[PDB]
Amino acid sequence: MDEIISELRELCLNYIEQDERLSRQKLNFLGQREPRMVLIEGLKLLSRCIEIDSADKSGCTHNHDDKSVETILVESGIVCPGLPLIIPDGYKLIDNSLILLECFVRSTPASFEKKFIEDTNKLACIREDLAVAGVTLVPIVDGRCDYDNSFMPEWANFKFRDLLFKLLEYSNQNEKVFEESEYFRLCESLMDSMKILKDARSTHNDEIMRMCHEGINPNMSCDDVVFGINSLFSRFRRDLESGKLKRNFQKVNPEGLIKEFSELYENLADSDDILTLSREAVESCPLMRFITAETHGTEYERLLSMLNKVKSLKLLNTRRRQLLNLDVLCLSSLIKQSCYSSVNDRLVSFHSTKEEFIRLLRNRKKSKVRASISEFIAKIQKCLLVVGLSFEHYGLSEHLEQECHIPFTEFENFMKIGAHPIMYYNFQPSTEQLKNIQSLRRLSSVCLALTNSMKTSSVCKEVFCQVIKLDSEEYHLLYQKTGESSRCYSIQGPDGHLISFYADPKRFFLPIFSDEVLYNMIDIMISWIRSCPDLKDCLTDIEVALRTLLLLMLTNPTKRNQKQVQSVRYLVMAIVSDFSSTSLMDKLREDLITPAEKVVYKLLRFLIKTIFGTGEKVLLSAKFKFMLNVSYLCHLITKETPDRLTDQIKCFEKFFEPKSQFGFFVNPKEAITPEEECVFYEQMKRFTSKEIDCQHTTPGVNLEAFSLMVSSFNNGTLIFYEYKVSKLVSRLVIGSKGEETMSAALKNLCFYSEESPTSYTSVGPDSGRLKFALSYKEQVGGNRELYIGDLRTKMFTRLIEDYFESFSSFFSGSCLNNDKEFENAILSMTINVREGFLNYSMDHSKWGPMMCPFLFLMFLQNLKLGDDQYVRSGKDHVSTLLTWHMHKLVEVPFPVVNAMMKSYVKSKLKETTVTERIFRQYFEMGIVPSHISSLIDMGQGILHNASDFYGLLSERFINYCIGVIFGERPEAYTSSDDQITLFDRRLSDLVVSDPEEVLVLLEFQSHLSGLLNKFISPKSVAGRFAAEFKSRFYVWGEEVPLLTKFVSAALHNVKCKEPHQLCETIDTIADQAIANGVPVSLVNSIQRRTLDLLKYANFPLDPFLLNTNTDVKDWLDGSRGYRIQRLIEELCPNETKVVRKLVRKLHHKLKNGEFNEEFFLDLFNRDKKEAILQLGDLLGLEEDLNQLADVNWLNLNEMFPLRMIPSLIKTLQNKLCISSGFIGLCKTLGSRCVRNKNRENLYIKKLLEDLTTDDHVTRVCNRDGITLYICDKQSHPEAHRDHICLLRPLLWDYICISLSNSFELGVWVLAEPKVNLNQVIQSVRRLYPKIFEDQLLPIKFLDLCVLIDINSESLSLISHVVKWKRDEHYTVLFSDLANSH
Amino acid sequence: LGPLSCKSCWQKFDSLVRCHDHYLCRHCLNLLLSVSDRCPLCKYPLPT
Ligand SMILES: [Mn+2]
Ligand SMILES: [Zn+2]
Ligand SMILES: [Zn+2]
Repeated sequence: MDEIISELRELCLNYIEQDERLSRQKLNFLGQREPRMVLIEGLKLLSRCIEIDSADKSGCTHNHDDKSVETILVESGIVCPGLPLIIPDGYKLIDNSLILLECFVRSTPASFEKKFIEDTNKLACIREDLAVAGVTLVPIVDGRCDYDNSFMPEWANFKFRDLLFKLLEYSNQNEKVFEESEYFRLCESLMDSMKILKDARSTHNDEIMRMCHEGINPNMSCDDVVFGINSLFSRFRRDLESGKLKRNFQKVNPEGLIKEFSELYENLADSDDILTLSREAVESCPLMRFITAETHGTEYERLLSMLNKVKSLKLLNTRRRQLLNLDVLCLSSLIKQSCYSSVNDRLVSFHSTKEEFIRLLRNRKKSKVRASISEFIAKIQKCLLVVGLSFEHYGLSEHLEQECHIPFTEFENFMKIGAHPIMYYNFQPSTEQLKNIQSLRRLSSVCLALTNSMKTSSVCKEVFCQVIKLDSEEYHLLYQKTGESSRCYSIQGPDGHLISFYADPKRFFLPIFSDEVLYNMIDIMISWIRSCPDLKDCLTDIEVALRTLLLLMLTNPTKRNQKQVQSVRYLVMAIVSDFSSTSLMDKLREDLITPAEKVVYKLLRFLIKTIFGTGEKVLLSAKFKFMLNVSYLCHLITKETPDRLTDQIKCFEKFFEPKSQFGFFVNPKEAITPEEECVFYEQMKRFTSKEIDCQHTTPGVNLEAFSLMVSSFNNGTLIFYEYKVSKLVSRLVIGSKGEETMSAALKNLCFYSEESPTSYTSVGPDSGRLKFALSYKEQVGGNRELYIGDLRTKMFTRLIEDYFESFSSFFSGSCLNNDKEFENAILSMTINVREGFLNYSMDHSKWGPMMCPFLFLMFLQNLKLGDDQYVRSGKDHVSTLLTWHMHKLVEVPFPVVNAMMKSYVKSKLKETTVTERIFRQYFEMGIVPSHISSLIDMGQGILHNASDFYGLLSERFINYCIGVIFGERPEAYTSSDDQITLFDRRLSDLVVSDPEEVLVLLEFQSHLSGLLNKFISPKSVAGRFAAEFKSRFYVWGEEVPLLTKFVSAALHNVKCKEPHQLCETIDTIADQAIANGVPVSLVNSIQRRTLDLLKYANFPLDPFLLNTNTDVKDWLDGSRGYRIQRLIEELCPNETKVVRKLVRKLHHKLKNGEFNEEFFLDLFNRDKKEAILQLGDLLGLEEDLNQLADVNWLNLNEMFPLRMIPSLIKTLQNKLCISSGFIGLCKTLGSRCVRNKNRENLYIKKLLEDLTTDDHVTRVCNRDGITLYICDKQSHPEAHRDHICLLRPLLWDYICISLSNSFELGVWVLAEPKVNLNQVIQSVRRLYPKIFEDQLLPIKFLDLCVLIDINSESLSLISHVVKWKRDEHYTVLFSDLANSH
Repeated sequence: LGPLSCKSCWQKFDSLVRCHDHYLCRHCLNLLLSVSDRCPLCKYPLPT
């Protein structure tokens, strides 16, 4: 009883630190006896201990007296009336800032994250008030996963907490009982199916658990199911000749399909037939392709770099004028003693001024101040001020060059300088294909529309003239708006030539260097189709058409041009196929505007008539390959979502359409009101009442076939001015959308965690009701839905999505994440296709909104799995997390509701209203929607494993219905959205013997699926010759390569990172490509493009940047190590020749009985470069200092990484827009990025000029500058500034690699031309970095390889196989395996 | 051989002639042999 109290009394003053702030509470605690008082005092003490400890540790003075924020501001004498009332744990007041500290200790990760976000928002709310008050906030939180502190040792706090724990149960025995606040105290702060919660389930989990058993008969016999099936068919087939529809499934006549395609859009696209007409119309469609095919024909240009470099520091309209006199002056001492666009003296900012607004800004800015003497007061003072940004941050040599031009000015000369040069169609030659120069002009009219987001604010002749370089002669741009939005551009040449158009820069990155890769892609393709029947003059016609198509797609990129050319895969796979949905041609028709988007259609139809025309089925494999690749040609457009709001409205619409036709119940409450119960009554009643002739697309499952499925599984037979007003009147949402989204008050931040699971009803776990929120993902064709919820709900969902995963791991048909199953699926599909049996490559439609958690609940609470205490419970946790999901609450996104309210008020104050807008009208006549909750949800990707489980079993049942009726069991597969069905021989001889019966089979397999929730899409086929399981097509035998799928992916994703990693992503994606049939000569050109990008950023090309640009198909059997070693074995051709027999000797005498630790001593990393010399002397023969000292490459991250602790350590630590990334990588990598031995910052220019010019250093290039061909022993006035310390020898970095490459991939890597846990352990085998690599956790030669990997911090060779997944099966050409080294 | 149709008509159940690795018709063979010498499919010289 009181013994624990006495123990606490003797512990507090005798084992805890005695501080003044602690003493006040300690006396009160030890002086009280009543158990409730003892507990509250002890809790307060334990709270204040952590409070003061964390406050002192952060340096923030603790708020002992509970002073408010306004109190904190006023105690220093500052009056700030009006601020939210908060009590930070610690506070630091300085002259012009404020620091507020919040601390809290949580055990469960979920509540910890919730408290973290809550406190961050609470601190950030008053940011603007602090800013306008003249101060600023320093954000800081203290989230500690323990109660350790200065004032108490570990054992003291442990025993103290345990004593309060025991006293808490002792009090709980007495009348001190607390309902669930006791639970928060005791069980919180002291996964895998927490059953510790109570059970408040009553009179609602009886309706829900009753509808799942009313009507179903889940135990029918093994021959009362056959007699059930044979009375479900033949009650369909007898109602097919007059009743419902002819199966949606019709045979294919290829000519019929082609004519039906040709007759599409019988409005305006009307059969423009001849080629020459089509090309003549193409070469005039947009305004751009009307230039791209047109057949036309440094003292300055560096003063600008200086005048521009000192501009980012300041920006003012009173400036930028005398910043332009400095430039107009220079354009009077270079033509007078002798570009310029006619009114322009190109100013600093890519700006373009007029030579008459200058030379008139002065003479008022000057007359305001002896006019001739009035100059050289600002034309010299300005020079001195600009040179004031001198060697400050290394003001380079450009300072004395201008001291000659600028003072060379006068007023007898400045009264006519702009008065001297006072001079203020090309048609579409259409012969120009098979000509590089017509794409080699897009590749430079984009690089001058792309550089163009890289302008700045800069607040007629105000037009941001970029420059279009090209061979010699150059033409401009002219526009008026910067940033990344749209603007109306121009072009200028020597004549005017206003070729206006309207584009967006972000869409135009693909052709930025790529003139020899596109023109070779579209030249490989036409080497597939040297098909006989075409040898007549159609090959040139096809080539011109295909070229004029790629030009149109690149020049006029837009969403319609993507969806269109994407759809041409289904049509071709139907022309080669053998059955096809009747409603196909409504799945190809878009709406077309913008005559480019029509000529694309005309080209497509012409191409299809030409290839798939007469004489067909003589080479059909090659034409199929050609055309599927032309279908994938749609990746050349970027996937970057045209608009934001007009692509959020669309995703909400695609969510909310089916709910319109089923039921929705806007904005439920936290406690399910009777109306919600009534609406769920009605929906669960409609869901399970779908008669045997259904409306064929509506959600429902029929309780007469469903009974058969479940009862056949339980039984053992199936196993093994206007703007402002019109916006303020639409600012009424504030008047409508509320729809809202004693306890130890102080100690809430303390030990006691406020929110946590307790008694859980059937609706929600008592913390909330599984809230969510939706946003769109980004894809090529259409934007997929995405559901994202807070972390606690993301933790509950994992239990269901894991239980079902393991449960379906027992059954062997699904392939979603069972990767090993995919290989078997591929093997079986290939064996099938090789022979000619049908493949009903189906693809289900509306798999998101037509599946409901109610359905999995029905399917689970009816199965009869095994014994109790492990199965009888457990499933009573999935079957009560699913009930939670059934009542989820997605949230109508704020932009969408704002837009709908705006539209409503506009229309009402002042039709074509879509369905999901009339509902907004109904409700905004009353209350605005904010949350939608309905049965048919299956958040797309949330339960993407439960859905796979259900799909797998349903497909295992329907392929039994078909087996018992027709006589054959066809196997199947699944991914949770796609499928396949490989009918066997007996049902494939029938398609040639009788098609009218296999038509019924495909009519019925799509009718049962209707009687369940599975609706087959019109895009399915059944072909005796292709396949498409998860986008891996097949022809008879081999597989369609999809070249254009991988080229379009390598060319994108040049992400803003350190270039030594940007050039690692690409060296992965290139092996990804060569896995399939992208020929090697194209991969080289992709790599050359990437290097040209970097070289345009002005980044020195050190020999480890990007792989060899001379490759054998040797991307087999080589890691990233072999590419780089084969590079450095060609960059220094004959030095490498000894350092590759020294390594042979080293490997000879390291593996059996020598080295293994003393190699590390000779690795000598402790000191400087004579290790190569001593190691050559150790076991070899003459090796001069020439190999060692001479070859040396400049290395930017030699001492510290370059800004924006080894590598493999960071990677293991990592196991616990795209055209606005480049426009930034070209900005950081030019400024102060490299770092010195003292945390200093330099430029790459000041450092890359001295290493070649201002020393006895020889630096000539071989396409990549291997600077300082000597650095003789680095015997030198070393460490000049950095350019000598910062460059490491080459022929050593070759040794460590050409050894690491020799245990990892073989011994041949020297002759004359596994996983995370392991790596952590053999990093542990030297324990110095473990102090940093351990606390973040909450074989034969591997030691050598990991050791050589740690030092070489640029390069992979172990940390590769544990960072990027390689591939297993390669298909490679046979004209690349003959040219091998 | 393996399957039973022109590896290139993708049709024509059975009347074809044997290549080195696939089947080809009377036809099929004419319209290829009139353009080139190799079997553009099996990378071998066509039959005669
Ligand atoms: Mn599919
Ligand atoms: Zn044939
Ligand atoms: Zn052949």
